Amino acid sequence: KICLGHHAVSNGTKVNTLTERGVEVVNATETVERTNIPRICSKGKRTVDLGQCGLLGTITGPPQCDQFLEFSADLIIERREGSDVCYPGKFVNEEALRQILRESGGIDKEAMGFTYSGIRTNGATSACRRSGSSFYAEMKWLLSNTDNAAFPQMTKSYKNTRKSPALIVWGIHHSKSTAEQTTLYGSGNKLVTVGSSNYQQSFVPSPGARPQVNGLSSRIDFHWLMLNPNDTVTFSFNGAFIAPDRASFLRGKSMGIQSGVQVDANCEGDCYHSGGTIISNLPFQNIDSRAVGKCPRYVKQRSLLLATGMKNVPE
Amino acid sequence: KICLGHHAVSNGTKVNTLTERGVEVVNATETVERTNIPRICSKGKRTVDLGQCGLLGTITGPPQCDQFLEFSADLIIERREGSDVCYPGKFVNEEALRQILRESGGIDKEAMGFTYSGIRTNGATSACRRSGSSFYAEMKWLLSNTDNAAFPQMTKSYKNTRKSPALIVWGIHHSKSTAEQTTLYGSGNKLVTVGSSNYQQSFVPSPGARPQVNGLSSRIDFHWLMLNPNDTVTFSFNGAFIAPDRASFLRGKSMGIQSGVQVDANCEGDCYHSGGTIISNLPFQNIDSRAVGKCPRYVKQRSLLLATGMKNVPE
Amino acid sequence: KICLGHHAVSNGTKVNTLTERGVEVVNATETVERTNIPRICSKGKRTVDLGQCGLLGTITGPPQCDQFLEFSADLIIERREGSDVCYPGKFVNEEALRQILRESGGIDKEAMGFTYSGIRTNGATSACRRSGSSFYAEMKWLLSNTDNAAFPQMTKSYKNTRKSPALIVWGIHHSKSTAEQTTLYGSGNKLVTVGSSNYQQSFVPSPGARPQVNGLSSRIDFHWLMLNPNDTVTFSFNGAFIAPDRASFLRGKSMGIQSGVQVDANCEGDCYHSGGTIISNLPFQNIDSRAVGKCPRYVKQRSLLLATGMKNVPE
Amino acid sequence: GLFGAIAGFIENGWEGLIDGWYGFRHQNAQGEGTAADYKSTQSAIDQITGKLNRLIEKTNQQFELIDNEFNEVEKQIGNVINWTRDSITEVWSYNAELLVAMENQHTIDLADSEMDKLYERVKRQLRENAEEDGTGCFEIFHKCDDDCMASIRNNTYDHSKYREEAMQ
Amino acid sequence: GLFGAIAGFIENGWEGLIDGWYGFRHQNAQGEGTAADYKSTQSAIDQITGKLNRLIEKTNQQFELIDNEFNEVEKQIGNVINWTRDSITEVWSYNAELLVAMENQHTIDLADSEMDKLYERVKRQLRENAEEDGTGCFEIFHKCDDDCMASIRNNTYDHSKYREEAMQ
Amino acid sequence: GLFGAIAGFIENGWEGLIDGWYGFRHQNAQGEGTAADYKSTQSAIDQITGKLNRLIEKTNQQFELIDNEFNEVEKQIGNVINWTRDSITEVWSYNAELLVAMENQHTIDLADSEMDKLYERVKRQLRENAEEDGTGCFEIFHKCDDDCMASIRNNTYDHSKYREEAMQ
Ligand SMILES: *[C@@H]1O[C@H](CO)[C@@H](O[C@@H]2O[C@H](CO)[C@@H](O[C@@H]3O[C@H](CO)[C@@H](O)[C@H](O)[C@@H]3O)[C@H](O)[C@H]2NC(C)=O)[C@H](O)[C@H]1NC(C)=O
Ligand SMILES: *[C@@H]1O[C@H](CO)[C@@H](O[C@@H]2O[C@H](CO)[C@@H](O[C@@H]3O[C@H](CO)[C@@H](O)[C@H](O)[C@@H]3O)[C@H](O)[C@H]2NC(C)=O)[C@H](O)[C@H]1NC(C)=O
Ligand SMILES: *[C@@H]1O[C@H](CO)[C@@H](O[C@@H]2O[C@H](CO)[C@@H](O[C@@H]3O[C@H](CO)[C@@H](O)[C@H](O)[C@@H]3O)[C@H](O)[C@H]2NC(C)=O)[C@H](O)[C@H]1NC(C)=O
Ligand SMILES: *[C@@H]1O[C@H](CO)[C@@H](O)[C@H](O)[C@H]1NC(C)=O
Ligand SMILES: *[C@@H]1O[C@H](CO)[C@@H](O)[C@H](O)[C@H]1NC(C)=O
Ligand SMILES: *[C@@H]1O[C@H](CO)[C@@H](O)[C@H](O)[C@H]1NC(C)=O
Ligand SMILES: *[C@@H]1O[C@H](CO)[C@@H](O)[C@H](O)[C@H]1NC(C)=O
Ligand SMILES: *[C@@H]1O[C@H](CO)[C@@H](O)[C@H](O)[C@H]1NC(C)=O
Ligand SMILES: *[C@@H]1O[C@H](CO)[C@@H](O)[C@H](O)[C@H]1NC(C)=O
Repeated sequence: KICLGHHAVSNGTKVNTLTERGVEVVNATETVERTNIPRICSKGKRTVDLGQCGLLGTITGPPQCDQFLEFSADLIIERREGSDVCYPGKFVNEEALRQILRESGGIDKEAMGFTYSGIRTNGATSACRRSGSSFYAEMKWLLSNTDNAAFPQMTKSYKNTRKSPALIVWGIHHSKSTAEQTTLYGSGNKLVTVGSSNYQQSFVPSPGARPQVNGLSSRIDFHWLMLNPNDTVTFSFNGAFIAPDRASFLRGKSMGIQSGVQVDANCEGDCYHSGGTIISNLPFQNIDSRAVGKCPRYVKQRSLLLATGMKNVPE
Repeated sequence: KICLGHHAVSNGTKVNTLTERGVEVVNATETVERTNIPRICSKGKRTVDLGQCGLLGTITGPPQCDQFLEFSADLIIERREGSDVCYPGKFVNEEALRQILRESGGIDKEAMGFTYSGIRTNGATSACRRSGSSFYAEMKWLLSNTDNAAFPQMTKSYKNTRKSPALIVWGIHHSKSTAEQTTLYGSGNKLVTVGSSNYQQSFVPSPGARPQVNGLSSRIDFHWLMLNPNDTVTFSFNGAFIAPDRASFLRGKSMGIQSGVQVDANCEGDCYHSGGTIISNLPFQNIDSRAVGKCPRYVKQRSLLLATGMKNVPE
Repeated sequence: KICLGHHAVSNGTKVNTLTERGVEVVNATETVERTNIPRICSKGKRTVDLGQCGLLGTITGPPQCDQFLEFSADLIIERREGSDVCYPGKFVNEEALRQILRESGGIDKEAMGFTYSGIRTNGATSACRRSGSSFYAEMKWLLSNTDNAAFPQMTKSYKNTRKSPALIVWGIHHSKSTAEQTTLYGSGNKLVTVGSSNYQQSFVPSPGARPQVNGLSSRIDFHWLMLNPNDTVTFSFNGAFIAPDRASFLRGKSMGIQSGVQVDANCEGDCYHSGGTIISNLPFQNIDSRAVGKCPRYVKQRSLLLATGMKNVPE
Repeated sequence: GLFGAIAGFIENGWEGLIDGWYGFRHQNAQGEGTAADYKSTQSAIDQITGKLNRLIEKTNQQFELIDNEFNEVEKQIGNVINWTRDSITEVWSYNAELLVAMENQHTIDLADSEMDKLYERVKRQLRENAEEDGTGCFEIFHKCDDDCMASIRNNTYDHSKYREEAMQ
Repeated sequence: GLFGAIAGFIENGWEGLIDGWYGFRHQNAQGEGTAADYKSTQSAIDQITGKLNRLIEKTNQQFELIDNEFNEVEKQIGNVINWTRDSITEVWSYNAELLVAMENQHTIDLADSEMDKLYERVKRQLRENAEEDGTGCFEIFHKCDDDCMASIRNNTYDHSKYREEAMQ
Repeated sequence: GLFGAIAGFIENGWEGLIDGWYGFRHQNAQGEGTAADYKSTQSAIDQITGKLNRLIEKTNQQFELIDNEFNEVEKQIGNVINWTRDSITEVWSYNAELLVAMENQHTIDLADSEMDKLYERVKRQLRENAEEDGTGCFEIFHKCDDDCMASIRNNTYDHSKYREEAMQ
């Protein structure tokens, strides 16, 4: 006599189908990745670990960013201990600027060529310490020559003679009081107008007490624009103005992540989250819905078993 | 002789398949929910029906919100007749603030401890009536002691000594004219600076005629920030400033809806829209694409019939 | 003897399935559209090709838009050479305003009825040339009667007596210097307050040097609001104010595209991109992910062949 | 269906078959009778019910308000939200349509399959004692009384017991 | 396919079969002939056409511009829009790929199924008068002239009429 | 499965079948033996591997950060982003669940199909020399030694060679 049959095993794997839940098959395989590598796998990639340098700091240059003023990178890592500032302050449209810098590939600095007469240009503070009182490396704190002297209305223009847009940053200084502002820049209302070809905006300083951060109750507002090739930016100001010394140009392309784990140049990855790297051939992941890079699609399920063998019918 | 066969009915149900439109099967069932319950089914849920109180009003306290100054809720219902204000005015970033309050679970108020000397603190208007002229219950309208007296530059600071962020609200008063503003706060330009640790912003009042709302051509601009634990907010102002009397702390979690239908504590639901509640075991709904809660997925089709029996082949 | 069989061909078409890549079938058909028509197929549709008129210009009326002050359209085409302005300047929330105008169906203008006394109303410039110096056709450049004369604080109100919202536009003029601004409007700080029922905002002009565009280092800031039926807008100003002469009302519905190709009234289409029209019965397209209208879904694949015949097994 | 039984070589269904999905209709000297087969019926029923249990599964994801019906949010962010919501609706309408169409094809095909499994089961019971007529019937080449029919229906029919007569 | 006819126990197709999808190729004393079966062919054709009619359905949803090709919108809202649009593209590319792959599997399998339905139909017509050779052919154990073949193709073949000879 | 072999008229699998997915278990005067059929096994294996190759395909689309874990972005744009991301997650969780369920149904059904193709293949080899017992076995009505069994397994069994004895 001759008989036809099929194989089976003592312990199969249960899977789900359209018509039944928990059908046992001879073998199955996982489609959802749960295994994380708790490092930033960066083998083969120009990596910049900003550490204590905040990403926006690379444009203005507080001391913690001196090593990063012209960085070049394929992968940019922000750290939780990063600070963008030394003299307290904050950027306008800060997140827009971060997203531009995360994908820039790094920055290339170039002097914009502003010269001054009739003012001081060496404003410094003990909050930006470089073996003494200093300031942002890419900026110039413009002052009256002497206390309460009038800050002359002045005009400074810069033409982007290069072929890619120029990142221009300036600052508005808000002293701790109306009285302190007059010693720095002279009395009266002070105004800074910014205009180019696709941008126009005015700024007036706002002196007043603020909570003391880094010993100071004053703050600097940092503003920026992208200046197109062959376009000109013109600054008209009469005080409380932190002038740009260099413009920034974007090098190419990169990606930025925010992580709390070490760099590992011995693993290779393309999908990152704050806890490390997702290295997987699987189409789905249940690790972090905010992972970035080239990633498996985040799904809410921890497991989706795909049958790789026939139904298991044991004896 | 012996014959095999299958069942049939006189009136089957037509469904669609991959290869054919309008195939008749013995039985089918609907997958798209169209039946609405025209009430807010709230059985089992701490519900707050704001009625004439606007959600933002619960922070500042116009008369219509006196009963809601420290509400607690799992479900918050805004009504079309709700008003956030008594003295005319509007919030900056109002929708951001509404979304925070809809999911807060309610608010817990606490005095911030500001004391004043050399000014009036009892500014009132007949637009905020409580058995006479009154004001926002959570605010203080700061004035010069007498007409045209100078409002002294003043500084008030508050430290969040609690463990969750503090919602701080203040107001900028724009009188109907430059002349009216000087009687309230003294002449000259007036400035209010707001600073904390992650926030910095200045405000100058703008007197002028506005259309008369509630009898007034003046308005109050309400501003807010969230103050982190152990962080400090400092107000520097010299007039036209509506000071906060209490800070708000979020209780937990909730959901907010906007409805025009009554509350029913005898039906249970988790998917709400302005016309009522969607209670359904079906995976899809064709009722309202803006439904919120735990909902069937909105689809454009009114009907998608799923076959639950074999093809119907009658005689 | 009798034999059963099936057909085959010498050259079949390879397709993909769930279990195999590159299976040969007797016939297959493409599901992804790659063929583009390099024209704006507009047969049957009231079309407005703005050409050198910028869409926002249709509200304020620089010379290039004189023919478009009350246009009516189902399809609105913006061109790369379009300009919204003559006297240099830019709109606040410009893109929000463009999206409103792209779907408006056109605009219907109506005089708002402002009358003036004690000022000039005929401000003109050689940048808005109509057989000489002119200005925006829908605006009025308000000036002091003579140089340095004080611009009187003034109030102008307009009630929307119609049944749909009124688009109100005004402008803030920033002269090239503080000195030029005083000749136009008199000395001192100048303020314009805008208030209605759901809007309140103040503006102060910012004189200063800006790069010269169209010969001018001055600029005009154009602002707008939508005024609800039976609601009133009130302007309080003392100079540097470009007043609206007419309000705009939206005609109905339309769609707006941005194109660089000619109009063809002999092809019919409903899916447009900058390079032309996608006319297809296919469910997917690989032409432009930013196509608008009624479109096939954009997909990254250039080809997805759907089997329309059996497996091809040749001899 | 794919298995060419239901609406295939079996000509139509039985409106008098009210106690099951599939069954036997017999004729012998004692007359005609019709009875339902429980096992095939319950297999089909169990599979359709499993499909239903999948489809009435609760979404446990909460979504909150991101715009405003009483006070419209700013136009640009509102246009972004409307476009996003309309794109998601596009996706879910497509998924619902495809899901139901695919599931209906498979339900119809699965019911077709259970009919064929029952037919072949009976065929294999009857061995060389019957011939198929092509309409879902087995011509029985031996006397088959009501008990004989009952044994076919409940799988106790011994083909050997009738083998001698039937071939003859 | 799932039914192991096409590209299965039937060895290959007929490039000379130009008037239908499936057919009969006969041999008798009068010679050989090939003719197409219309019913099976049209069943397969009708099913593939139904699939096509589903796929060429018009999306009646209008989408409007939410960014700007000439004057880029603000960076942050632009990054949100680009990400949303790229996510939707991810979803629709996945759906298109899956849809076509699934539909192609089912089309191939359905064509395989129609071949088997035709083969079994003929088998059931011929009853005990023929034997299958395993290649899609029925060895006929009686003289079957051109009219006899034609009656098999159009379902008028009476197995009884030849029963006596064929078993013999 | 849809083909009512595996977990169908074939009662259970063979845990001793360790060299293939499907096979033959014979009994004759020389004893019993079990061997695997390679062709059917590899067909099933090739089809499951093709499915796997589809599923381990790399997404070549890059997505970048649109919010901030260290410094939360503004609340409203953050609520729009969270809602968009949660909606996409809804869609991909649905797609993953549906994909695996559908693929598992088809994998089970395809394995069922290969078993039936092998059974019918053997049936067609054996012609009138055997009868099916209804459990996946063919009762052989002639002496079938180990070489005779081997010829059935590798398709060299000549039914004519035994035809005379077996019918007898
Ligand atoms: C985003 O889409 C919503 C719709 O889902 C738009 O809000 C809707 O706006 C329309 C007018 O454009 C309103 O239609 C009106 O309906 C009422 C009847 O209830 C009546 O006044 C008229 O029949 C009129 O057509 C509709 O009520 C309103 N719905 C909601 C839920 O807001 C909204 O405008 C879109 N967003 C943006 C920024 O445009
Ligand atoms: C969102 O995505 C769009 C693309 O879909 C980005 O706009 C695109 O920006 C790139 C540069 O980043 C432009 O590329 C350029 O193409 C032209 C050739 O036509 C030429 O100048 C160079 O080859 C250059 O690579 C592209 O034209 C442009 N396309 C569109 C439709 O705008 C946009 O930047 C992204 N949004 C944000 C906020 O970044
Ligand atoms: C959009 O969603 C994200 C979550 O995906 C929200 O950010 C998350 O905010 C929650 C609080 O609302 C944070 O939870 C906290 O987790 C830490 C443990 O790591 C601890 O402090 C507590 O357990 C607390 O629950 C969570 O860390 C944070 N995650 C991320 C990635 O930001 C965010 O608030 C949402 N957006 C908006 C605008 O609300
Ligand atoms: C079971 O499945 C996985 C994935 O297909 C495979 O790697 C593994 O080797 C398989 N094991 C057996 C015994 O088939
Ligand atoms: C910029 O100006 C120079 C003239 O000095 C010209 O040659 C160049 O092509 C211009 N580039 C662009 C992008 O306009
Ligand atoms: C028809 O289908 C629905 C849903 O499966 C069910 O509730 C109803 O009882 C069914 N009726 C019959 C007669 O099967
Ligand atoms: C806040 O400060 C107190 C010291 O008074 C400290 O004990 C507490 O841990 C601090 N909390 C945080 C969140 O920094
Ligand atoms: C092949 O398929 C396409 C689309 O179904 C059809 O238009 C064409 O006529 C077909 N050709 C043949 C020979 O079947
Ligand atoms: C506007 O006011 C008039 C009274 O003059 C009234 O008849 C009309 O109904 C009002 N319309 C709305 C929309 O309030």
